[PDB]
Amino acid sequence: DEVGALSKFAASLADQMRAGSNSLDRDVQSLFGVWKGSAADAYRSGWDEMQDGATKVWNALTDIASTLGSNAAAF
Amino acid sequence: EFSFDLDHIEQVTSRARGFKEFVTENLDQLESRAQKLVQSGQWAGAAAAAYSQAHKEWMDAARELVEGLSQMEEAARTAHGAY
Repeated sequence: DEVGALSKFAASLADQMRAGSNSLDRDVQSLFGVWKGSAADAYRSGWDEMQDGATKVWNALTDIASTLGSNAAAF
Repeated sequence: EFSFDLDHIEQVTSRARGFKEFVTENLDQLESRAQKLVQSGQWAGAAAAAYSQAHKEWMDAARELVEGLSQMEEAARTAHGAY
């Protein structure tokens, strides 16, 4: 049952990370309408790296969630 | 002195920090429960390989997520005068 529980946990966290990431992306992009210069530029590339990390996490969570849900027997 | 725009930057950065904390807390909980299963032997062979692969991906990604946030924080600091 812990296997089913972890599949649901990973899947739920994936859904929340995707939402959170998209929400933050909108917020971050809205700053650049007024914020200009070298710190704005560095912030933009920090966020690009953060969002990239978030995507890779979401993908890994979805993968293990699916494998645990669909191949429950091997676990 | 401290414009609306700088407060806005600080609020967004604060949401990004909340997000990072949320992500690491829950990956921690997942790793802790899953690692028990590998430890007990209930997850062995292909099962362990699958976990190990996903865990490698999210761990390296979590690091990238924190390094990105660190860059955002240094930038926001720079904007506030904390050079």
